[PDB]
Amino acid sequence: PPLSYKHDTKLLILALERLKEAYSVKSRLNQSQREELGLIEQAYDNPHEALSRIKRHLLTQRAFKEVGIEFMDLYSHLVPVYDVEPLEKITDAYLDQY
Amino acid sequence: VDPRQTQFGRNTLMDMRLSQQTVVDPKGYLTDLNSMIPTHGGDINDIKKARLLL
Amino acid sequence: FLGMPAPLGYVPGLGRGATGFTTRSDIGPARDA
Amino acid sequence: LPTPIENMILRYVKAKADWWTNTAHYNRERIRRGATVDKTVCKKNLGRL
Amino acid sequence: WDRGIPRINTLFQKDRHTLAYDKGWRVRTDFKQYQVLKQNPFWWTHQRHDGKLWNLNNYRTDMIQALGGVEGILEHTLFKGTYFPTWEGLFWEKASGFEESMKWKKLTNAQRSGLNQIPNRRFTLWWSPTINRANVYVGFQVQLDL
Amino acid sequence: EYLVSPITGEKIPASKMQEHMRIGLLDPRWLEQRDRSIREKQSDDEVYAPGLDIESSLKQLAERRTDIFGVEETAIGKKIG
Amino acid sequence: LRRKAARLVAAKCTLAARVDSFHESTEGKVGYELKDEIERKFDKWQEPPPVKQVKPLPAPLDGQRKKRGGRRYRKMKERLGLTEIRKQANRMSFGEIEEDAYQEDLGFSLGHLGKSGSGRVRQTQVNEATKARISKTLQRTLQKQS
Amino acid sequence: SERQAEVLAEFERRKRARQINVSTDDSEVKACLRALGEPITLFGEGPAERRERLRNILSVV
Amino acid sequence: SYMLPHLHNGWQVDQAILSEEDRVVVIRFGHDWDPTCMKMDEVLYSIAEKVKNFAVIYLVDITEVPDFNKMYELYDPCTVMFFFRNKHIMIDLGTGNNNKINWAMEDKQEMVDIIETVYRGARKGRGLVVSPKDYSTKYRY
Amino acid sequence: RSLPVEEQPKQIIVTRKGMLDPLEVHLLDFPNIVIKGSELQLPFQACLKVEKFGDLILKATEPQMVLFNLYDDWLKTISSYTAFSRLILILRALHVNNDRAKVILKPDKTTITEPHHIWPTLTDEEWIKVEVQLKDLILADYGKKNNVNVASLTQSEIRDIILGMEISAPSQQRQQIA
Amino acid sequence: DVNPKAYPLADAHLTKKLLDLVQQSCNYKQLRKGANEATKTLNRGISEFIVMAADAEPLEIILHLPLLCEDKNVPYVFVRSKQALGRACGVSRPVIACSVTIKEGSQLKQQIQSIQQSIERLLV
Amino acid sequence: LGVYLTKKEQKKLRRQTRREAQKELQEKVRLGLMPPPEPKVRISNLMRVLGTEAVQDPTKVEAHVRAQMAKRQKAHEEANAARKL
Amino acid sequence: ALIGLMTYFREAVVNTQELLDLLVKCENKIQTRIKIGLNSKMPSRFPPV
RNA sequence: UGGAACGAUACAGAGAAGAUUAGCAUGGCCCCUGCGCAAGGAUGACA
RNA sequence: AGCUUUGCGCAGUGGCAGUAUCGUAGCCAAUGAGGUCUAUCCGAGGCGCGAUUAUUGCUAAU
RNA sequence: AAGGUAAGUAUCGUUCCA
Repeated sequence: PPLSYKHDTKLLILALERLKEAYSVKSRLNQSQREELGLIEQAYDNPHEALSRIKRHLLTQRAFKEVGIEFMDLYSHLVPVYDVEPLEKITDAYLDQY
Repeated sequence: VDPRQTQFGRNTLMDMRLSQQTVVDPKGYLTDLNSMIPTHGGDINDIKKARLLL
Repeated sequence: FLGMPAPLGYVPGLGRGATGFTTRSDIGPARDA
Repeated sequence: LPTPIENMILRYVKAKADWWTNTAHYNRERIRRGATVDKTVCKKNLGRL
Repeated sequence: WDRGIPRINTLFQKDRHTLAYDKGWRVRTDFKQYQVLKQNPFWWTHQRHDGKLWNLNNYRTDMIQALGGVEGILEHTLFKGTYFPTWEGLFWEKASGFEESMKWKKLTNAQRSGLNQIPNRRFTLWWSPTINRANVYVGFQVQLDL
Repeated sequence: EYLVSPITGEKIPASKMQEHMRIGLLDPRWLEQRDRSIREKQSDDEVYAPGLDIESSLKQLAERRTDIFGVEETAIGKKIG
Repeated sequence: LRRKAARLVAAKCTLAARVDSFHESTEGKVGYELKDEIERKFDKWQEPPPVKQVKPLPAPLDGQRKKRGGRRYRKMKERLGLTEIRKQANRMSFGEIEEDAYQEDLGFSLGHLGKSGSGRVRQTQVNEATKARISKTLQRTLQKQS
Repeated sequence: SERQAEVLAEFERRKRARQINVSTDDSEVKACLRALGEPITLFGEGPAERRERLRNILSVV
Repeated sequence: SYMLPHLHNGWQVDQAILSEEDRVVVIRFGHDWDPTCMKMDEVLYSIAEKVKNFAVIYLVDITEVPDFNKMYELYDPCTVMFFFRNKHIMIDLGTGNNNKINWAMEDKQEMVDIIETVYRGARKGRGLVVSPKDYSTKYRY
Repeated sequence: RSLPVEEQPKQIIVTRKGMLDPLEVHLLDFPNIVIKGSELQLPFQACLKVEKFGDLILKATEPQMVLFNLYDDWLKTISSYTAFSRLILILRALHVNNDRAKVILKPDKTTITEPHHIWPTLTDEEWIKVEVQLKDLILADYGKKNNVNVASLTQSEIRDIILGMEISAPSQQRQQIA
Repeated sequence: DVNPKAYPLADAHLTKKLLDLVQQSCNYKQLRKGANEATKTLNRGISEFIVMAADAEPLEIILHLPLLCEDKNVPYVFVRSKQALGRACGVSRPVIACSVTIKEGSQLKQQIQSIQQSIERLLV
Repeated sequence: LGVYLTKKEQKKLRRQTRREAQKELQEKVRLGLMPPPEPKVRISNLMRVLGTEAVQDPTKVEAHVRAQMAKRQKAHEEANAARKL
Repeated sequence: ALIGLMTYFREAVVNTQELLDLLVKCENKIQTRIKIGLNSKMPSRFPPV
């Protein structure tokens, strides 16, 4: 993803909207949830700095924080649910969209 | 819809008031331009009342 | 207090003015009084 | 810890772990087969699994 | 209108431009199960990209028609006890101010467990003339003390 | 060797000035939390039984549950059989 | 602990190296002292955690307690106050079927928010006090990471 | 209706004693205590409250 | 089970009810060797420290103390009775019996829930409190 | 639409509830402008009863809009938050009655009032005295109308009277909740 | 005194000026505390002068600093107590070596030059 | 000679001095040697604090709050004058 | 949950009789849960209204 | 006369969930200003 | 004589944040605390525990 | 057969029982 990309913000907008879909239906928020929403809305407020951070993460970041795990039980098998660091979720989502 | 797009890809007002020892400060009556189709729209809730007003 | 023998003249229960209950007729023994 | 106390505690842990594994798998079998189980039973069984 | 698997109403959608740059959306919707705890019944589609593929306005119309209409349902309710002149011009307060304020306060789980069931009491009252009946709940009756 | 205390302006031994600065600025409200929780635990009453009571209760439980303890198995509530 | 141990062992290694460069303590007194310090730090790091008391749950609260009020309380009341868009969503009309919005999860109706039943003629403007905000320490992490 | 109050004396002695130099050395603490005659410590009287007692005692003399 | 304090004779349990004013006395009547009583005498273990502020737990063996069997109906294998300031606090469950919890449960949160509800309703000065959960079923499905 | 964007009002209060409805349509293009109704019977209908105010409109052959300034020079020496309070007290008093209000407003025989400003030119302490007099006049009128001694009216209901709050008890028999 | 292996060891007259300069460089963010950071500054060639303490019992842990200064032609001087040097540097812990670096247009240039001159005439 | 304690204990000692002064002042006020501190009020707080009492006599209330402001500023200015070299 | 599959499985539901029986059973379970939530003793009748 | 058990009317009955909400100042960060302390820089001056 | 730099004090005005402040006769720490980018480089506090209405007081109602 | 006891404060009657 180049520094000057025509669709650069469009992919960021889609990634932020997707990350916010998990909270689109919500009435009460935990601390980590509040911080996540803060991160998406800040990245919406300052798209250029957020995308520069994303490019730096994609170019020079190789050490990541531990990602939590739990399981949702379908009573037949167990589906693993992974929780990822809130800031890295934005970078991962933008990368996925691109 | 944009004809190049396929399945896979406001309240105007004639009046206008000019700003500026005498307490009386009368202002001129100015008539304005016309309003074209605006990109901003749909900032209305409870249509069944606003339509009745208009 | 804990770790003390019971008084000789103490009524084992109801001494605190407790009131028993009869949820049903079957449960418990006969009143016999 | 003394080695006899440690040996006994290891044996306790091994026995309770064997029972834990067997009970978790049996409860999972009950749930998948469609048997009638409690909500807290499901929560504890999911934790064990 | 409301026809075609990518519903025609999607063409007029506000974000139609940005959804043009949304590719592989169905795949990530399918994999959403591994990121969010609660399973999505509509994993196979996405309401933005092809619209909702079902309509319930006719279903609710026919349910109201079969249940007896506004008066045929309100006869079962406590509506006539409230004595509103007509059923128009009314709204439901889904949350009392006191309990919605309590929702955010520092509450021990005991109070919260007994607070989430407040909507279950106004429901019981609103259908009391039907639930509290002799035909149903057969058995003896007891009157309130006062 | 003598130094000057930055807080009191009095001659002090050079060897102590480190812990002198550590302790002469001892925060006054710290003293209560040092002397408050300890009093709470001093006046606190225990919740579980004394160890001898656990031992006695364990003996009494072993008296009944012969399906686990003892060598002569009997009923769940029976003393011996 | 290896990295934390690597730093300490390399520090004591250079402490012994500077001694050995000028050929002092050839019998290893400073080397033994440094090894003793390293081992003391090591078995202090590997020491098991101490006794931690399990504090009991707080007792249920009494009737009332006096509280302070000012700019902080005003901002708390602003953050947790019923925004007009929030309070308009709680009202849910009466006898007005609406198309089930948000296909993926029904039972999420906005009520009078954007409803032709009642409400203001103008759209309910969004508030700014309820805007999502990041923590101070997290913003500090953002500053350092950049 | 009389004053009958020396509590203001208690506040003034507290505020004077709070501005009284006390050595941070237990040795000095006990040396000064032996100079005046106070015991080294009371049953369960640690060092911080030893210094505090020293301060409270030299508040008078 | 064995960890919680035990009462040996009739006087001790009455004193334990009387020797407290600012908490709730939760007495587990029954037999600590019972499979039922041992099921919940470990739940009462796992929360004894947590509810120290507003609850104290004593255990009683009805065979050792055969003085309250007739008056309080001690014939179910396990019984739980709550006392406040020398007053038996009735609690309304989903079950017909509203004076005791005559079954051993499994979740350590619900018992603290019930104890805290009892304390809350006893500070007001009630005699019958209402449990949050309904025990007219087992929610199994 | 005439005023520049920084001078555009962010909040419009309205005295009469009927006016709440039309503004929202004529403010349909300004969603950020909050239009708030007033329960306060706020005395501005009496603002037109000032001699320098009515005279202009009682004789005018054609409609036009003119600007005024109800704060003559007070903001030179007093904050606006109390300038508005002084204005509202004066207007409540004038609504009560015009003549005695004028007599109070001219404590000095000179009472200099040039056409540059509107209200009489007095400095701070005469403003103190005239405001006290107007407060006494308003409470006296309220006491005469409602047959209650002024002293019994505590400061809260004094503020209610000044702003336009007064309540009655027509549903007095609906006390069965007690 | 305590350590014969003290070549530039200064007395209790210019030690006060040295500690004043250390504190001023602390206020200006113009020093690197610690033997390792002093050595790094000497290696980088930006160190102007380094001050160590003669209380570190294995003095040869810091006796490479005067040799490094001799290599780089950097003034170096000792003090009589590590605790005073550490506390003057702006940290509570005893420091046995600190360095003073460069700054463009520094307000401390005159005083640092004076300190360099004073030390350089004390070697003999 | 003396030693120069670091900025951490600078802040700590300043906090000790200020907390000491605050607690001494509060204890004296609880005794009653001085009146309880009247709430410091500004123009922005004029209607928040005294507004209900400020409606009756607005000019008197603004005169009082400006007098309080002038007293605070005068205390500051003459404190500087007393501390002037 | 019902429309999650019913709009997904549309025509197949007609031919899967066991699915229809399961749907009706689960709807009756929901109704029974609500009725038990109202009162412990299940009613003899209970209106669909 | 003791208490228990017991049968009556009489009284209350919201068996509702709630540490309720206003103001200021401290405390945290930052900026500005005055004043002092410790110092320290550049510079003005012909006769 | 002023100008001016920096630290520390006293106050004043104003802005901003209450998921954070505070304690450390607990421990370790420039003889290196702590290390994700960039590591022959970086390089100051960290940990554990306690207080808490996520600093603490009055006044004010109920 | 159940899962359907509101908890209380009063005088009055009775009866066993100490």
